[PDB]
Amino acid sequence: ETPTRVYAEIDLDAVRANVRALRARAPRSALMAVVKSNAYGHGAVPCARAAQEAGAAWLGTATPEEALELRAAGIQGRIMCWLWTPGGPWREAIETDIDVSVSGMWALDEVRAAARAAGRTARIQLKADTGLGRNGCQPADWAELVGAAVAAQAEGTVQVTGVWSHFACADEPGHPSIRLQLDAFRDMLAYAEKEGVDPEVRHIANSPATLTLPETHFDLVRTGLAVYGVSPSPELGTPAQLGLRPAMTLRASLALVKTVPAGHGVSYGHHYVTESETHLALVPAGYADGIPRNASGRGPVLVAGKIRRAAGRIAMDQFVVDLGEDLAEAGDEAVILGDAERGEPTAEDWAQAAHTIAYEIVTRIGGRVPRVYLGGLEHHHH
Amino acid sequence: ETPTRVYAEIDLDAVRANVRALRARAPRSALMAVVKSNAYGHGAVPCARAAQEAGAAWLGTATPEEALELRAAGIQGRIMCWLWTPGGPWREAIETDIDVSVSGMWALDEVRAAARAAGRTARIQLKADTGLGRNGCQPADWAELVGAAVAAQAEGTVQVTGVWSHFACADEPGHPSIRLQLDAFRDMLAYAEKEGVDPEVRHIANSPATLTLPETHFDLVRTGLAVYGVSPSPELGTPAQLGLRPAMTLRASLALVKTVPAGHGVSYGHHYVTESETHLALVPAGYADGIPRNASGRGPVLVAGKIRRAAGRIAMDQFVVDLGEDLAEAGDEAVILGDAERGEPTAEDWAQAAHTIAYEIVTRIGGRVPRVYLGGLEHHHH
Ligand SMILES: *Cc1c(COP(=O)(O)O)cnc(C)c1O
Ligand SMILES: *Cc1c(COP(=O)(O)O)cnc(C)c1O
Repeated sequence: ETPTRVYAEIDLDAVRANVRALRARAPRSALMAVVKSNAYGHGAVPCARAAQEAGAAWLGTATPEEALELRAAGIQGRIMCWLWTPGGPWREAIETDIDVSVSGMWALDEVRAAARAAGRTARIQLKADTGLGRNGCQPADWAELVGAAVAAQAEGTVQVTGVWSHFACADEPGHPSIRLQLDAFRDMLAYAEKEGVDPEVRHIANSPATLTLPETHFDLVRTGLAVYGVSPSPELGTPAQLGLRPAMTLRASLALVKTVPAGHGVSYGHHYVTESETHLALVPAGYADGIPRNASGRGPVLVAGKIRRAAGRIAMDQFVVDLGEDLAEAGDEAVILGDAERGEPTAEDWAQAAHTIAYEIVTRIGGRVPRVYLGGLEHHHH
Repeated sequence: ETPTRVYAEIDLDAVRANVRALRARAPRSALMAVVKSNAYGHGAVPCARAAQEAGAAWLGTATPEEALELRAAGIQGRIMCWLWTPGGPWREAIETDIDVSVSGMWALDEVRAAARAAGRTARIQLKADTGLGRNGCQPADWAELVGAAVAAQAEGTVQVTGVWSHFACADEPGHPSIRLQLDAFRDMLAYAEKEGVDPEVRHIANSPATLTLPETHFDLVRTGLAVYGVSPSPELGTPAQLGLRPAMTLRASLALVKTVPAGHGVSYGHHYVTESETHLALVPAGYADGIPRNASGRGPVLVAGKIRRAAGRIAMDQFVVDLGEDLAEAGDEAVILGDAERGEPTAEDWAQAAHTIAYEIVTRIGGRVPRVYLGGLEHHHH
């Protein structure tokens, strides 16, 4: 009933509260909850269901499989996926009524042929590369793509339901690239409208833009991270300041507590040495579980009413902590990350420790780690 | 039938060849194939089956669940797990005939009580903390533990089948700690034997020790990493020099190829800027898939017959590469890691790029990534 090694407790109520907090931030726009990568490590279906119930009108995933998984779980409503490769399940996605993004001619031709076999009109969204340089259509190819799209629409094969883009530095407030991208978007959106595209939705904002630039809202805001109670960056503030509540709490049970003499080496490479006769504790969770190895010696953990730092190298499935004089016993609970409001270490605390960003921390929590759900409605977790 | 985004191809024949290569390294000792953490990211059951067939007499996992999963898949033979927490499935493991490690009195008492309910004798192995400072019994507590064990044996509740330890710096050839640990092991092993313990197996070596110190072989060698064709460290040499063959090859299909002008920013933070009008390619695999974000700008990838470096920041599910003048098209295959013998980038190549160790690279490949099996016997993959 309760994992005895390490587990992730997901508060579905924090999720519902967050999308409401976020919906109030962009009152004029609709909210798309991005649940890609297993809902950033929190569990795709349960979180998708919870977000929807709290007001999310759109669901967004990266791959078709992720979107199809949502459908197979009986989730209804608008869903969109944008990461496609030649040969993907165009037919299956069209038949399940999922909005697919198009960034190249190759994509448009595969969806057109698939809409035929399916015998239905595919809802496509044109992505413009306004400067990120990742996916999307470059300005110099936009004209051609927009034309091919309105033509495919005429043939009744597809129907352009949206025009969108994505920011590269929205998490860095006041970055010059932000404005440059927004203008490029406006100008590219305009050209599409004049040439014949009448989209249902116009969107470009992610979590950081949604929280900072209301001029980026438009018809839809694509919020991923903020929905799970984690702030895109310390620059924007803490989840507390943003009015967000962390949904994930990673817990582990101590596997051992013992006394060691001064001068004793701890873990691989012996990068840590006891300063005196002290009590060492073994946390049974390592990098294969999602604890970044790069956080060796820095990672914060709450054990015996005090924050402890990872003693030495973090291993594949465990790492040790120095309890100093304090005492604890095997089976005692240790909190690796949770709510700063409860005096626990947080996702950002670990991002700093591992020299990375909070995004990677929560998302990289291993499948080996069981998830336990609280809050939301009973049928949300299944 | 074939993943169109990103997938891991596991050569089961490389696995069989490796355990044979390794068995020849320690002719006098028995080989335990460590398949913990989903066989270091290669797939626990298929790899466990293959290794066994090639000569592995023992199977080793960290958690009871991992070991129980092996049993539930019909795998027969000796299995051992060492990472336990109070409340674990002692009974279930005893009933499935799995050797459990004991490092504290608390563990001994839980197994004794469980052997009663089970109505059988539990095969336990005493772990000595010879200097690693992780799990195991500290020298100052050894006497007491050994006594409690021989007493529990008398009561017919348990049966000490082994005495073992683990190295902290065996991957660093000529490290002083290695010898110090080996001597501590010999002396601790002796005391156990005199006091009444007659073990089936005596072991302390991991992959690096097995390949370097034949005096650490004893009755059993616990080889994990080397079994998958990856070398514990560049110091020990390359898989080629060690006579090992890499079992994993990570492949991805290009999702887009487009032309961008000079001075264009690429990915989040705009940490990369095109030097000239060039061709950018989008690799649909990111850190949520196991591509370390810390390898941003350094990660090697084979595309269009040439090694390319990750252009800018690596995202959650994708990253871009600069093809310069070369040309490729969506759907073209890119190799992220494979066999250095085939001119492909390797696990170590990525460890360097991400400032980590090859161990973390293969093990952290996401569950989102499908595994495809080749070689071995047809029933191996199921
Ligand atoms: C992941 C993603 C989002 C959501 O970003 P957050 O910063 O997590 O809110 C939005 N749009 C696209 C294209 C994405 O890939
Ligand atoms: C993982 C592990 C091994 C195997 O180590 P490799 O270096 O991968 O061969 C051996 N013993 C213990 C206790 C382990 O945890």
